[PDB]
Amino acid sequence: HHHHHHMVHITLDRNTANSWLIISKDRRQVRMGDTHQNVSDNKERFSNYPMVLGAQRFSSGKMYWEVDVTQKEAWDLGVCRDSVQRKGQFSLSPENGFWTIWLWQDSYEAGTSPQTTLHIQVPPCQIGIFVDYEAGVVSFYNITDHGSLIYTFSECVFAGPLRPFFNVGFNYSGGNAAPLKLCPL
Ligand SMILES: Cc1ccc(NC(=O)c2cccc(F)c2)cc1O
Repeated sequence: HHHHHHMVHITLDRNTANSWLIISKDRRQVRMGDTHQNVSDNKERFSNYPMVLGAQRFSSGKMYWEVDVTQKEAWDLGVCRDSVQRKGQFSLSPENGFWTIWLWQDSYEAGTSPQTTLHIQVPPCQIGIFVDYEAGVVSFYNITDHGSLIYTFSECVFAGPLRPFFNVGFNYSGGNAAPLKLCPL
């Protein structure tokens, strides 16, 4: 792909983070803590899952960023509406305002309803995410495999401003402690 020139500098929004997440000083890395991180509760924080939003809001244009997922067993990545539900149980689906892929139990899937199997021969260490607001497109790329396409959501109905979306996953296994990192341009 040739989307690299739409690169945007994404930072994480502490106020949206689940209370167990640890966001780095530069707001470019996040990992699951082993305990509550001593923050107050608020209506923005994801309560049920280890999720956080980027600070940036997009309502037009073309945007590209990359995320490092090295040595994680489980994660969700993509974009979501600014107005997604924060509290309680929900599924990641376009009907609920999410355009995401994930890793879980050694398989990769797109967050359609129901979920779609992905075909990845080279497990990615970094994921590229491209959003074309006007076209209604969200695409995912395997940076480890020379930028190969993973999945395209098309005919997207964003229905509001979009925010970068992240889930570091639980760490019940002791094998999923590694961070998500926003990679440099
Ligand atoms: C299911 C659910 C609903 C609501 C809340 N949190 C609050 O309403 C809240 C707002 C301001 C200060 C505060 F401490 C809490 C957490 C939840 O998990």
